[PDB]
Amino acid sequence: MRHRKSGRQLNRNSSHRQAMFRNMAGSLVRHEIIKTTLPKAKELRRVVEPLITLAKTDSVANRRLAFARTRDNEIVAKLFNELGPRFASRAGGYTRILKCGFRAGDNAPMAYIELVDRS
Amino acid sequence: MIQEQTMLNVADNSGARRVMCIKVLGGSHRRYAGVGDIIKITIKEAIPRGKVKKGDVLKAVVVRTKKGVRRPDGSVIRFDGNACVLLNNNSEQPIGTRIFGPVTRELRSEKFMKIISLAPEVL
Amino acid sequence: AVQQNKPTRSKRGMRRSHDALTAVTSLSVDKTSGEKHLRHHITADGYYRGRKVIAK
RNA sequence: AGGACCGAACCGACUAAUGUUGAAAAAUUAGCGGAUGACUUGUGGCUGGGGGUGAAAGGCCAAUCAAACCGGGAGAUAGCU
RNA sequence: GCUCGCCGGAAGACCAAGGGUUCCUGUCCAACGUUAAUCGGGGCAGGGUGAGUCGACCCCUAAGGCGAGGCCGAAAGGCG
RNA sequence: ACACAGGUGGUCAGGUAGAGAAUACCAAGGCGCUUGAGAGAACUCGGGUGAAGGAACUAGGCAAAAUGGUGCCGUAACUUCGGGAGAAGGCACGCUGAUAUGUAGGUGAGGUCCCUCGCGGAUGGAGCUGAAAUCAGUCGAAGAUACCAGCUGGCUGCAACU
RNA sequence: AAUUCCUUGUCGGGUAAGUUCCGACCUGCACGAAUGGCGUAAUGAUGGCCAGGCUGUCUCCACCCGAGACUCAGUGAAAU
RNA sequence: GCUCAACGGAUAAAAGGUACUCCGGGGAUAACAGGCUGAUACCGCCCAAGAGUUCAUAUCGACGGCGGUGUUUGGCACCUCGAUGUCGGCUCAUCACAUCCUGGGGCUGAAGUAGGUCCCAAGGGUAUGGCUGUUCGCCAUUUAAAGUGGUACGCGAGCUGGGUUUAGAACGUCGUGAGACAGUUCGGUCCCUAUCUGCCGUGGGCGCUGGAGAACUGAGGGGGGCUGCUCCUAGUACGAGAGGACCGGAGUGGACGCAUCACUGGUGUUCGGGUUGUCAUGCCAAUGGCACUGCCCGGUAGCUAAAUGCGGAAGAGAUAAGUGCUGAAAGCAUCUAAGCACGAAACUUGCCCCGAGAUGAGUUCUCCCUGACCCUUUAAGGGUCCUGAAGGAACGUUGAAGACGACGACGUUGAUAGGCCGGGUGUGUAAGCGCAGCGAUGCGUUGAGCUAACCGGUACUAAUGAACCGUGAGGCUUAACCU
Ligand SMILES: [Mg+2]
Ligand SMILES: [Mg+2]
Ligand SMILES: [Mg+2]
Ligand SMILES: [Mg+2]
Ligand SMILES: [Mg+2]
Ligand SMILES: [Mg+2]
Ligand SMILES: [Mg+2]
Ligand SMILES: [Mg+2]
Ligand SMILES: [Mg+2]
Ligand SMILES: [Mg+2]
Ligand SMILES: [Mg+2]
Ligand SMILES: [Mg+2]
Ligand SMILES: [Mg+2]
Ligand SMILES: [Mg+2]
Ligand SMILES: [Mg+2]
Ligand SMILES: [Mg+2]
Ligand SMILES: [Mg+2]
Ligand SMILES: [Mg+2]
Ligand SMILES: [Mg+2]
Ligand SMILES: [Mg+2]
Ligand SMILES: [Mg+2]
Ligand SMILES: [Mg+2]
Ligand SMILES: [Mg+2]
Ligand SMILES: [Mg+2]
Ligand SMILES: [Mg+2]
Ligand SMILES: [Mg+2]
Ligand SMILES: [Mg+2]
Ligand SMILES: [Mg+2]
Ligand SMILES: [Mg+2]
Ligand SMILES: [Mg+2]
Ligand SMILES: [Mg+2]
Ligand SMILES: [Mg+2]
Ligand SMILES: [Mg+2]
Ligand SMILES: [Mg+2]
Ligand SMILES: [Mg+2]
Ligand SMILES: [Mg+2]
Ligand SMILES: [Mg+2]
Ligand SMILES: [Mg+2]
Ligand SMILES: [Mg+2]
Ligand SMILES: [Mg+2]
Ligand SMILES: [Mg+2]
Ligand SMILES: [Mg+2]
Ligand SMILES: [Mg+2]
Ligand SMILES: [Mg+2]
Ligand SMILES: [Mg+2]
Ligand SMILES: [Mg+2]
Ligand SMILES: [Mg+2]
Ligand SMILES: [Mg+2]
Ligand SMILES: [Mg+2]
Ligand SMILES: [Mg+2]
Ligand SMILES: [Mg+2]
Ligand SMILES: [Mg+2]
Ligand SMILES: [Mg+2]
Ligand SMILES: [Mg+2]
Ligand SMILES: [Mg+2]
Ligand SMILES: [Mg+2]
Ligand SMILES: [Mg+2]
Ligand SMILES: [Mg+2]
Ligand SMILES: [Mg+2]
Ligand SMILES: [Mg+2]
Ligand SMILES: [Mg+2]
Ligand SMILES: [Mg+2]
Ligand SMILES: [Mg+2]
Ligand SMILES: [Mg+2]
Ligand SMILES: [Mg+2]
Ligand SMILES: [Mg+2]
Ligand SMILES: [Mg+2]
Ligand SMILES: [Mg+2]
Ligand SMILES: [Mg+2]
Ligand SMILES: [Mg+2]
Ligand SMILES: [Mg+2]
Ligand SMILES: [Mg+2]
Ligand SMILES: [Mg+2]
Ligand SMILES: [Mg+2]
Ligand SMILES: [Mg+2]
Ligand SMILES: [Mg+2]
Ligand SMILES: [Mg+2]
Ligand SMILES: [Mg+2]
Ligand SMILES: [Mg+2]
Ligand SMILES: [Mg+2]
Ligand SMILES: [Mg+2]
Ligand SMILES: [Mg+2]
Ligand SMILES: [Mg+2]
Ligand SMILES: [Mg+2]
Ligand SMILES: [Mg+2]
Ligand SMILES: [Mg+2]
Ligand SMILES: [Mg+2]
Ligand SMILES: [Mg+2]
Ligand SMILES: [Mg+2]
Ligand SMILES: [Mg+2]
Ligand SMILES: [Mg+2]
Ligand SMILES: [Mg+2]
Ligand SMILES: [Mg+2]
Ligand SMILES: [Mg+2]
Ligand SMILES: [Mg+2]
Ligand SMILES: [Mg+2]
Ligand SMILES: [Mg+2]
Ligand SMILES: [Mg+2]
Ligand SMILES: [Mg+2]
Ligand SMILES: [Mg+2]
Ligand SMILES: [Mg+2]
Ligand SMILES: [Mg+2]
Ligand SMILES: [Mg+2]
Ligand SMILES: [Mg+2]
Repeated sequence: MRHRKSGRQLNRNSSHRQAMFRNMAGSLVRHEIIKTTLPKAKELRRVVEPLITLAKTDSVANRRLAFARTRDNEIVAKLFNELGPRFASRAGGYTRILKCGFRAGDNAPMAYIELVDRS
Repeated sequence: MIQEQTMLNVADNSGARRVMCIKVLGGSHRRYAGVGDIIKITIKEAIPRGKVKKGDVLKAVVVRTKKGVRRPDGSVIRFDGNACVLLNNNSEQPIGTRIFGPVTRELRSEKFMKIISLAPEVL
Repeated sequence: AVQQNKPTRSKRGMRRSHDALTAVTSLSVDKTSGEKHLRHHITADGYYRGRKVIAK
């Protein structure tokens, strides 16, 4: 039973989930809006939004942490140079889920997850 | 937390080094025996010239467990091994004359006042 | 692990009694573009609760 | 030197689990035996059914063997269903 | 296209055997593909295999097959 | 019979570690296995860890768990004198420095000499490569740290053995 | 005893307790000398037994990781 | 002229094996189980010769007699041979009472303690090992006790496959032999995705007579019911002593059950760290990937037991066996016929849970709706327009609720979830820099850094304005009241 637990398994093992959210968090920082499934979009908030909160304090150590989470220097540069000062006053809630219907191949409930200050 | 087939060390100078519990007394289907509990045992290893002999069948009182015993504050006292003091079958008084290693306050009673008297340390 | 008599088409219809689909109750209407969409979903043109949430 | 030793390829198939309308008309997974020899393998050949072949289990002889397969006698015969 | 993961004495590369156009390009999505398919070893049309030295053929023989005469066997045929 | 976890002979053989064509991770190269998406019940499948006990389970330690490397020390009954035997049992093992700015060893250039003269013979040691050991130090709970990789002994039936 | 019916023979060992095992006894139902007798080092994916280590084998199960089972979408069997 | 003697004589002339097997058939016919029966078996009873110092009947009971049960060994061959899988174990059981324990009694050759025996009683309880395939049995040690049976010798579309009972092989034995042996020995494929009944759970529909939200009553059903030991009474009663109670009270256990996570722990592949090999991030440094989570070390929440709380009752009613009181029939006697009293873990209650589909569909409380007209076949009729309530449902955020439904929380007038902030907890002194050291490294900055599910906060993000379903005063018949 699943009393008081957290984190979605998403029919993957633990290393695949960590590598999928490492790719997907970098893809959300890169394009500022992506289209994924609704369970993966809700679980992505627990990855990207700690990275943006990490990016508010530009130290050398925090660059190394954000690189250890994402492993892409282009994402770490965009986190601390752009998304750091863009969200510097917001107390969390850096992103937005927009449910966009159903995928044609498998009836998966999709959603757009985007950053708040995009448009 | 002693059951059948459990080997125990021997805590007195009765002459045994290694005994095995064969029955936990005092109740049908009784699984375990903590400290202060009487167990029927057999002897698996002895000194060459002791009061007891290899293969004797007799009783014993458990005085130290590796599982440990709990105190009413919630604390627990664990030991590194399992130790028992041999008893007579009938009179159920200890056979050896000198108890080795510590014992606990759960052991003391009207039944085992002699063993805590001879123990070097009573926790 | 297998039947001994042929179940009737009456029993077949009674098993399918619960297999009916539920149509969508009411489509919500956007306040700006005026088009219909699922409640709490974005529209086909990219509106949601008035604002244009995504270009096309 | 070795029908020597340990151990991959390769050859085999001891045990368990799975599988048993299977992924598979005998396999997979984890172990296992042999592994310079009475070894193993490619290609081609030869032996034919009361016959072959057999380090012999009545084993094998095209998913078939106490007498293969196909066609014929043939609509064998059936005091049996 | 960028990441991620997997094989790497193979899940890479070259052949023989075997298959026989599955090759390449255009086009099509009914059926076939255990789903969708714009994709395909699917349909349709076109294109593609260039040798004095590679291989075969050829020269040579092994096991073995066939076997002039011959010998043997009712016939068929058997052996050489 | 299938776009089938099977079967199928030859050739090619990169790096790091390693005795190695084992095995781990990679290169060249090639793939993600032609249904997905959720959920995170029982139960089944394949695994991980477990208090205390440690074969009480069971037809039976079946299955699991454990052992596992190298060097050195050491090793019984019995015996066909080969064995048994890796018997059993134990110790050492990383990294850094020093010995020695890289040693022993390997390789072997210039230089010089000789020569029936060359793809020659000495000498010569530059340069390259490079174990192993001792001593000192230092880190961790743990130094054969992963993968990999013997459980061992006693009695006995049968069959010599492969 | 791979042979022994009676039989779990008796005695001894091992075990707290041993129809198995090991050593004896001989009363061999119904061993026996190349359908070989008795021994026997080494060898055995061989049979029985015992011990150490080891452990979810078990006392008595608990939790966790994945693949199914469950729900949705697509396709869509079978025995009877 | 035939012991053609199997004598109405198959030929002048004929034995075996098959577990290597095969075909046609049979429940016409065996093995398993059911059935019928009850000889046998088991359990009762009748008579009482005796035993019991005396004394048949405390306990036994010869010779014999009568039954019960269906329970063994059997009888029969009725079902099944176009298949009803079988010994033992395992895992679930369930019933009987001819009761093993605990409860209540009577008699005793019952001093007490402890027994014997019989009666009542089926509520609960009712070992673990050694050997053997074993059931059984013996043995070891327990326990209040280690009940006897039915259940296809319960249970293989739940498991096992040791035994039996295929093909291999061997011994002894039998046979000339092929082979055979309820003689032995080693080895030897256990299939099935559940349509119906059943059962465990969980929903949809409709009903309950206007609709809706709640709270209930309890018809009925289920759960539960075990017991040791010590102390006091009291070394009292009893007894020559040895010994040693009833009754009553208190404590502490075993087994079982329910709940829980505060403690002690387990797990904790989502947290932290160490470390091996290798690859990559240009390199150093620092990280990440892969190697079972690479291998370990710890560990949050959650779930958990081995952890710790709690439970079995007391009481009442009516009783069984039993014990009586008064009391006749029958001047006496007599527990019974009239009348009355006591009496057990059984029975009904008391405790816990489900529970109005309890169609006999109950009760209470609250809320909501107070429009017009047409119609002909005039009726519990049909339709139009207006109206859309209480509420519900859907959707969304979700949950210590959950397979799915369901259930619960929340939807801006908002802490439902995520984030964020702070705290806690865990891990154990990050990175960078500086210093010391030839260097590995050490030290300082520094209990640093990171920190999941936790705690307290916070609208930052997501929970939309709506629409949808549900209507518009609710039948007849009496009765009692109201004017
Ligand atoms: Mg939560
Ligand atoms: Mg899936
Ligand atoms: Mg991994
Ligand atoms: Mg039928
Ligand atoms: Mg249905
Ligand atoms: Mg060899
Ligand atoms: Mg073979
Ligand atoms: Mg294998
Ligand atoms: Mg080998
Ligand atoms: Mg045979
Ligand atoms: Mg064949
Ligand atoms: Mg033939
Ligand atoms: Mg024939
Ligand atoms: Mg004819
Ligand atoms: Mg015919
Ligand atoms: Mg074609
Ligand atoms: Mg092509
Ligand atoms: Mg094409
Ligand atoms: Mg189409
Ligand atoms: Mg298709
Ligand atoms: Mg084509
Ligand atoms: Mg050529
Ligand atoms: Mg020739
Ligand atoms: Mg000719
Ligand atoms: Mg010829
Ligand atoms: Mg495929
Ligand atoms: Mg290599
Ligand atoms: Mg490899
Ligand atoms: Mg596939
Ligand atoms: Mg799971
Ligand atoms: Mg494990
Ligand atoms: Mg354990
Ligand atoms: Mg631990
Ligand atoms: Mg432990
Ligand atoms: Mg045992
Ligand atoms: Mg047992
Ligand atoms: Mg094993
Ligand atoms: Mg293992
Ligand atoms: Mg023997
Ligand atoms: Mg042999
Ligand atoms: Mg014999
Ligand atoms: Mg015998
Ligand atoms: Mg044993
Ligand atoms: Mg004996
Ligand atoms: Mg045994
Ligand atoms: Mg003997
Ligand atoms: Mg013989
Ligand atoms: Mg002879
Ligand atoms: Mg012989
Ligand atoms: Mg479906
Ligand atoms: Mg006759
Ligand atoms: Mg006659
Ligand atoms: Mg037949
Ligand atoms: Mg019949
Ligand atoms: Mg019968
Ligand atoms: Mg009779
Ligand atoms: Mg008398
Ligand atoms: Mg009598
Ligand atoms: Mg009699
Ligand atoms: Mg019967
Ligand atoms: Mg009868
Ligand atoms: Mg019968
Ligand atoms: Mg008859
Ligand atoms: Mg029947
Ligand atoms: Mg039959
Ligand atoms: Mg039938
Ligand atoms: Mg009775
Ligand atoms: Mg009595
Ligand atoms: Mg009952
Ligand atoms: Mg009962
Ligand atoms: Mg009852
Ligand atoms: Mg009751
Ligand atoms: Mg027993
Ligand atoms: Mg019976
Ligand atoms: Mg049965
Ligand atoms: Mg029974
Ligand atoms: Mg059975
Ligand atoms: Mg068997
Ligand atoms: Mg045989
Ligand atoms: Mg037989
Ligand atoms: Mg309902
Ligand atoms: Mg009741
Ligand atoms: Mg009681
Ligand atoms: Mg807890
Ligand atoms: Mg807590
Ligand atoms: Mg802990
Ligand atoms: Mg752990
Ligand atoms: Mg915990
Ligand atoms: Mg690494
Ligand atoms: Mg580095
Ligand atoms: Mg990689
Ligand atoms: Mg790899
Ligand atoms: Mg009562
Ligand atoms: Mg009177
Ligand atoms: Mg009277
Ligand atoms: Mg009364
Ligand atoms: Mg507020
Ligand atoms: Mg929140
Ligand atoms: Mg914090
Ligand atoms: Mg702390
Ligand atoms: Mg620092
Ligand atoms: Mg670190
Ligand atoms: Mg800290
Ligand atoms: Mg909170």
